[PDB]
Amino acid sequence: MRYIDDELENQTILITGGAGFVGSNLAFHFQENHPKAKVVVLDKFRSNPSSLGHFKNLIGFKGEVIAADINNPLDLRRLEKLHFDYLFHQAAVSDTTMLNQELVMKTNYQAFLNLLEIARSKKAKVIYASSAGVYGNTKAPNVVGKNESPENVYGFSKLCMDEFVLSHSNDNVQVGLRYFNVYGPREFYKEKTASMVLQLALGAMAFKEVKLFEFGEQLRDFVYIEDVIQANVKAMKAQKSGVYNVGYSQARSYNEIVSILKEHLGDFKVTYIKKHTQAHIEPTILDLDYTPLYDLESGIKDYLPHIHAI
Amino acid sequence: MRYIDDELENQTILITGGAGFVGSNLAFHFQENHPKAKVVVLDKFRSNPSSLGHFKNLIGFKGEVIAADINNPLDLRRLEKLHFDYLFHQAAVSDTTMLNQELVMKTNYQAFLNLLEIARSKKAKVIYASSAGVYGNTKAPNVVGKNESPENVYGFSKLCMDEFVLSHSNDNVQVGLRYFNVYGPREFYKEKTASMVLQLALGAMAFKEVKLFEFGEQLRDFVYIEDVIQANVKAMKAQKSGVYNVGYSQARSYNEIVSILKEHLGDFKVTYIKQKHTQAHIEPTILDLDYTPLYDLESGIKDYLPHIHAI
Amino acid sequence: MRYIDDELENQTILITGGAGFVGSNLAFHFQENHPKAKVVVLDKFRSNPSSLGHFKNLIGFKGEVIAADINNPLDLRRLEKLHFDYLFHQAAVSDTTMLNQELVMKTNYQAFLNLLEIARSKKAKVIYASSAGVYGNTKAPNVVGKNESPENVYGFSKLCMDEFVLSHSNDNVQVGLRYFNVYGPREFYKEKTASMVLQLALGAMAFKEVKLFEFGEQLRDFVYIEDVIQANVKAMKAQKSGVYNVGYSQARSYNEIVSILKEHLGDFKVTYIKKHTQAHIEPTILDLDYTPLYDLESGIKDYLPHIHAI
Amino acid sequence: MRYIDDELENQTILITGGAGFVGSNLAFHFQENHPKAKVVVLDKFRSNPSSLGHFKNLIGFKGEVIAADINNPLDLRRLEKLHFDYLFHQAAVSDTTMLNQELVMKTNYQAFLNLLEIARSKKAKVIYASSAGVYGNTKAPNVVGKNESPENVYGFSKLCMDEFVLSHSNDNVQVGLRYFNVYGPREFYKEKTASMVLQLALGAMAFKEVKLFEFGEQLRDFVYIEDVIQANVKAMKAQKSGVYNVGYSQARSYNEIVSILKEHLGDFKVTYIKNFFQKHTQAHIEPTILDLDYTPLYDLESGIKDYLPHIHAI
Amino acid sequence: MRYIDDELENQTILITGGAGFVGSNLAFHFQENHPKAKVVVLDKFRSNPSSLGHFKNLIGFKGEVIAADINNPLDLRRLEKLHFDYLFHQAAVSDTTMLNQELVMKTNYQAFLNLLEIARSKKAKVIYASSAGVYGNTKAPNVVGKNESPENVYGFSKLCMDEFVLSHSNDNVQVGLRYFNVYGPREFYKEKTASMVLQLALGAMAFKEVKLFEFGEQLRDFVYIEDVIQANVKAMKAQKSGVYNVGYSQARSYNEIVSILKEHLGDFKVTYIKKHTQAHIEPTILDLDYTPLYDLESGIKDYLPHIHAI
Ligand SMILES: NC(=O)c1ccc[n+]([C@@H]2O[C@H](COP(=O)([O-])OP(=O)(O)OC[C@H]3O[C@@H](n4cnc5c(N)ncnc54)[C@H](O)[C@@H]3O)[C@@H](O)[C@H]2O)c1
Ligand SMILES: NC(=O)c1ccc[n+]([C@@H]2O[C@H](COP(=O)([O-])OP(=O)(O)OC[C@H]3O[C@@H](n4cnc5c(N)ncnc54)[C@H](O)[C@@H]3O)[C@@H](O)[C@H]2O)c1
Ligand SMILES: NC(=O)c1ccc[n+]([C@@H]2O[C@H](COP(=O)([O-])OP(=O)(O)OC[C@H]3O[C@@H](n4cnc5c(N)ncnc54)[C@H](O)[C@@H]3O)[C@@H](O)[C@H]2O)c1
Ligand SMILES: NC(=O)c1ccc[n+]([C@@H]2O[C@H](COP(=O)([O-])OP(=O)(O)OC[C@H]3O[C@@H](n4cnc5c(N)ncnc54)[C@H](O)[C@@H]3O)[C@@H](O)[C@H]2O)c1
Ligand SMILES: NC(=O)c1ccc[n+]([C@@H]2O[C@H](COP(=O)([O-])OP(=O)(O)OC[C@H]3O[C@@H](n4cnc5c(N)ncnc54)[C@H](O)[C@@H]3O)[C@@H](O)[C@H]2O)c1
Repeated sequence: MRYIDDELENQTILITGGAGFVGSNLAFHFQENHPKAKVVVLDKFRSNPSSLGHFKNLIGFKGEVIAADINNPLDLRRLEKLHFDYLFHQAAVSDTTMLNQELVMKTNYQAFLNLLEIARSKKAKVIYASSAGVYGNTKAPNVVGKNESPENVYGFSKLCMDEFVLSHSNDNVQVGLRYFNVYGPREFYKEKTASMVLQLALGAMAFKEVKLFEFGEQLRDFVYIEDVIQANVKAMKAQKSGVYNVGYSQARSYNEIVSILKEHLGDFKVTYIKKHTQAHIEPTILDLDYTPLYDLESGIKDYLPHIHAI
Repeated sequence: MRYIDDELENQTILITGGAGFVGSNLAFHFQENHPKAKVVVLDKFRSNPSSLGHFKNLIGFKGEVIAADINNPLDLRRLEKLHFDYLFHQAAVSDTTMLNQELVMKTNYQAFLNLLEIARSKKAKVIYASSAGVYGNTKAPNVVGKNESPENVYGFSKLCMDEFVLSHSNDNVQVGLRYFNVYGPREFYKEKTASMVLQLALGAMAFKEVKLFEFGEQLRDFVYIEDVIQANVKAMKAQKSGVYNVGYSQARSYNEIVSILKEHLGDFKVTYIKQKHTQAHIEPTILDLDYTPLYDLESGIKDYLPHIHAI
Repeated sequence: MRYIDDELENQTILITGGAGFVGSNLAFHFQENHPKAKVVVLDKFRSNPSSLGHFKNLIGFKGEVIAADINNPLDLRRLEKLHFDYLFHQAAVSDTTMLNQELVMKTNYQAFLNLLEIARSKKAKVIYASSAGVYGNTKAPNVVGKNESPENVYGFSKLCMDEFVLSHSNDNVQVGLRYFNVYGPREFYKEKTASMVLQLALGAMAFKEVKLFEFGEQLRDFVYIEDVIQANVKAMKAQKSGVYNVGYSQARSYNEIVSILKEHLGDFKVTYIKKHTQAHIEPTILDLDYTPLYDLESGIKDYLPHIHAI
Repeated sequence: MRYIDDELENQTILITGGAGFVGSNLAFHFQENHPKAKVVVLDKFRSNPSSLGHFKNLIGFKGEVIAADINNPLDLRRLEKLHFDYLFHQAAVSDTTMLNQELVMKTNYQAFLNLLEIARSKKAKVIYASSAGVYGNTKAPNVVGKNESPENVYGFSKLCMDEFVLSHSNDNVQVGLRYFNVYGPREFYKEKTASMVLQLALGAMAFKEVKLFEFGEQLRDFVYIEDVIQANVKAMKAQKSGVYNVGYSQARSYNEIVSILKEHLGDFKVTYIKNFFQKHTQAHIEPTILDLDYTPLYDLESGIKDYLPHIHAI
Repeated sequence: MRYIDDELENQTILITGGAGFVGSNLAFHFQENHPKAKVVVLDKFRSNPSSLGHFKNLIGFKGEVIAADINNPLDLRRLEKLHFDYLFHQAAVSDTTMLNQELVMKTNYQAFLNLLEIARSKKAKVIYASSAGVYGNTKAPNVVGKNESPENVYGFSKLCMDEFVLSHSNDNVQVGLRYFNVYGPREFYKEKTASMVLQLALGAMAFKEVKLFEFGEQLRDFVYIEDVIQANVKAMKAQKSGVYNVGYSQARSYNEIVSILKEHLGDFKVTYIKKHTQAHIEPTILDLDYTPLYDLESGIKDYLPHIHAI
């Protein structure tokens, strides 16, 4: 479903982290909705921890690929040969093994700045993925510009990306997107770091039993992969730089998932064991015409068929 | 046997992966059939897993060699000094130890793109080896453009090669060749990844007994190394880019091998042990490259068998 | 609190080791006190030993970051793209794991010389951190120019920094600052190498018991992080190169800390187990208008609230 | 003993693998016989397998050395600063640990091509060491151009060197020399890969007993290090590229060594051992004589005789 | 004590291996005797085997340092930025762990040639350290040009240095100095490879007992560090290239040390356990005006006070 009535006729779209969850979904959206645009996906491609990209997420991709590591000078230098009109920077490190603090900064921030430089020279608009992690454990709703107190390097690295584009808001049109607990197709290969809806839904379908921490009633703003996609494409029409929250702007408990899940998968065991996010989405709507569809229900509904692929 | 009535008189032919199975066979074909052409073979040469090229496969080669690693910038930069008219890209990674996903892509795809760039600048026609692996476990017959759902990185990497040349069909004349279970001389050093005909034929000749999975009646389109060669040389007359299936277009069971094998090696034990089906849709290849495979599993096993006797 | 009535309006301030103790504190001072100045922090960012920088020390930073390793030619080359007016070189190696002698010299001295070269070309004033370690075990008070007999590589490396700027006092305005046992907020992540006031105060607050070597009456010139900050900002108005001692110029025993500590945290155990520094601060005062506030008391007082964050 | 009546007065001679057996002997020959020529020896210098070069082989060398690895771009780039008139490429890998196939090709062939390129640009004549290994187990006599079927990478790599210069016979004057079982002074440090005459003569002198495979009557064309030297110096007057066999052109059994050896060292034990397993080499030397004026002296006898005094250095 | 009545007023002196024994002593000589000259010391600085340089040997150095590895292209390339008038090449590998043959050649010879190239371009006179090791076990006296049959790589590498400068005697003024068993202050950190006078004198002062091989009456030409220094400074006035022996030209047995030692430290045990060098110094005297003072006696005498620093 087109999110902008632009043909993107002779445009070249570069998606880094294209073998990953959002990157691959995004690449497919353009493939199906703007068949005239050139979609080129770039990715390191699963190093095994570290990069959890996977060719399985690109199974029906008819565009082109670039096997590259954004930290590799040679690869970046070669990337300058490519003429692209847009850059959707989705490539980053898996929080799973985010051990070393210096390395998370290298690939999540340092590498980013370099892509910014290349995009600016090519006067290609930039749309990048930030994170709701920039807020750390602060009071919800989470508003951009307020209480961004990361609790881990990964969250901090993302904050640095934003603090940078904000400081350089006129170097080029650069739009940061802070995602909040995204779920949907193609997140399976993120392994243990795949969404809880994917986690729960799978435990239910498998062991017919599902584990969940202390009452699992903690609230997270779950945004469906489709709305995240809408955000990226809407963002490419931005005539000014900025960083926006991108969630459904409605928090839901892990229990409500289990619930909406039972309402589909029937009943299952709810074994326990012994933070609050909600996207303030106003400016996003205001600036990007963003308008999320898919609440946890519409989301879990649309996603569930794929989850059945067992 | 000439597959094109061209002399290839002052042409320089570059064959990457020339120390490997098809590359070495190909190099010899040109050597014997187009003696006027300059055949230059390039290869990393067996690193031990990884590259399974082997000088034994070039024992009677009178042309020239280039010891190089296609992933090595210095080697590639040095390769630009060479003026070649054709590039047969056969160099790739052994599915045997295809462990790391990032590395398969580096050498099978990234390295490929760079060769593409060099060939284009030198305006040298490109003929490269793809794989039937791009189809994964989909319904046979396998048609280019349909149901290409790789199941492993190796298959995917090959698909990326094709998806690229198709997107750049006018940058230069680039012809991809999707091989299906190739067998024939010089595949011995591929070790455990050598064709089943070579595997079975050897077990029979040795232990007089042969193992084989669940009834071994699964069908594979076995194409003899000679037809693969025909495909490459026919492909060098292509005036347009494209990717083609290259098999015999006739599936055969592992049992039919055992059969055609007993019909030669006499009888032997058929021990078993406890979901794919390939068959090349070859129409476009015929149509575009004048490809016409000879050698059915019988003619193939027949012609191959004498060499297999070298024990 | 402004330490100079300069607006620093369109100035760019580069702080290396900005993710560390003094660097992060310094970056915040400029942020809060000279909001018009551009504060750019650079750091390797904790490699795990080695670099003990930590994003936690930059939690409220609104300026920009540079993920870089001063020993990396590529990073340094990229750094030349940045136009900065001042360089506060705080980046150095953690004495904790200062094992290899060659490596301490590389990052503490060799890397320093290169920054000197870059700053000189950019005609940017240089203010760097030296150490009271240059004096080794010599008679106190410790006077710059006298009895600088390092006892370890780290101390020596710092000495080389000074012996160099002194030899090149006219290449650019380069000011070295020899710190003496600094304490205060944001030194927690220095782990085992964090100040004794932080060490003792934590043992007291936790185990209600505190260990301390042979009578712990050995004297150290403890200087509060705030005075160190005063020193750096005062130093940026220097019109001539030089190296200065920066302490409170008043030695205090580890017992006096325990004392001033009990006077706050109540009583606690003083278990034992079986060098003398005092900054000669005259020239510093004379040349930089340096005037330390915060004695061990005012220091421990102001610091203690933060230490309570447990 | 001069092998050419040329003074080589202001010539610079570059010998790669100069810390090795033939390279070091060669460097000494020029030192003693053409004292006006500049002899510069280049070598990696024993990495420990791999490179078995050793400073002991250059003990009386008054010329100059270049510590370099021919596979190292930086070293090769620095080598271009040197102006040399001749290049004697003796540097190669020890068959002893020739494990990895890719690596033998890198240093024995790839590295060679680059030296060829540098020599060509400097218009310096090239004389390189090939091997009788290019023939593998084929019928003797071994003739250049016929039955070159290597059995190992090392032999293949050498063949590639030749197939290349032959394809590029006019790029510069490049002369390949296929050595057959060379023996003589300065091969001791090749360890286990030192000639059988050195091996046997040492076992005899030590344990007074000598081991030897299946009857040890298999024939090898043993060429004395001195004739190899004659070949290189004669080769530097070649006005055309080419690859030549360089042996004595007369095969001898390992027993004849033991024999010529007893005739000197007195008697000793001759213990055998068993474990198709056949090879037979004999250099067809005609073209070499024809083109290089090569004329080998030293039969196994004259060879073992002249060599034996040095072997006594125990 | 000045060894040349030249002021060396605006000269820049580069000493490699400056953190080592002779290099550090040399650097101090110029510091004290030619205060007008710029003394810059370069060293890798103890990697732990390998490089046994140590900052302790530069404790009172007021000149400048360069942390560099002569085998590192980047460091050598950076070194070209420095304008120096003289190069005293003292840096080399410790015979102690001289295991790999290829590596000794790399740093002792290959790295040397590169320094030769840089010095030649800068038209800076070169004075380098060779060794009496070039003679191996040949008949004494040891004459330059005769019987140089090294027995180890280290000795050979040194020989190559000389055979090179001799072949290139007109490329620049390059003077090689073949030292013979040098002893004196600042050799302590050479550990087990420190002079026998230092070894014996320490065993005597400590365990009051001293070990010594087969009768310890083997003769070595022991030259005091001060005469070695005289040789280097006299060498910098050479107007022609050449390689010279630099010893006292008088062999002495290890027993004579024990003797001259007892004559000072009183008596001690002489426990045993089960080559001959003598520098032919004529050409050195003739060409460099070299005239050694300090026989084993004057040497042991002058050195002994320092050895007392225990
Ligand atoms: N819950 C969420 O999914 C969520 C929340 C907040 C922010 N984000 C951000 O959205 C973006 C995409 O996340 P995702 O869900 O797709 O994760 P993902 O791991 O599925 O996709 C990211 C891709 O980056 C690739 N990559 C990693 N290192 C690379 C390198 N050095 N060079 C090239 N490619 C490299 C990985 O292989 C992977 O394919 C990120 O920037 C991520 O931090 C996601
Ligand atoms: N059954 C088959 O034979 C079959 C089936 C499908 C596809 N293919 C394709 O055919 C082509 C060749 O197959 P093959 O049977 O010759 O396999 P092979 O193992 O012989 O590979 C050919 C050569 O590639 C060389 N090589 C690998 N990496 C290299 C590198 N980085 N640099 C230089 N050389 C390198 C190896 O040394 C080997 O000599 C490939 O593109 C392969 O994917 C073959
Ligand atoms: N804290 C004291 O009392 C004291 C005493 C004497 C001297 N000093 C000196 O003051 C300066 C700052 O000390 P600190 O208390 O901030 O120590 P710190 O270790 O907390 O901070 C130093 C920062 O430098 C960073 N760094 C290290 N190597 C780097 C590299 N290669 N590239 C980029 N960044 C790198 C570290 O990660 C850290 O963030 C140093 O030069 C230190 O030696 C401090
Ligand atoms: N019987 C024989 O001795 C025989 C027979 C046939 C061919 N050959 C050939 O003769 C030539 C010399 O043989 P050799 O007897 O001197 O053996 P050798 O062991 O002495 O090897 C010669 C030298 O090559 C040097 N070298 C190896 N790799 C190097 C590198 N990367 N860079 C620089 N130097 C390197 C070795 O260190 C050694 O000094 C070769 O080309 C060899 O293959 C010898
Ligand atoms: N001291 C003696 O008895 C004696 C005798 C004969 C020759 N020599 C020669 O005199 C010179 C100095 O000897 P020394 O007694 O001072 O030994 P030393 O080890 O004290 O001095 C050598 C210096 O070279 C430095 N160095 C080593 N490798 C380096 C590298 N890669 N880059 C930069 N610096 C490096 C070491 O750190 C050390 O500081 C040498 O050339 C040595 O071989 C000394």
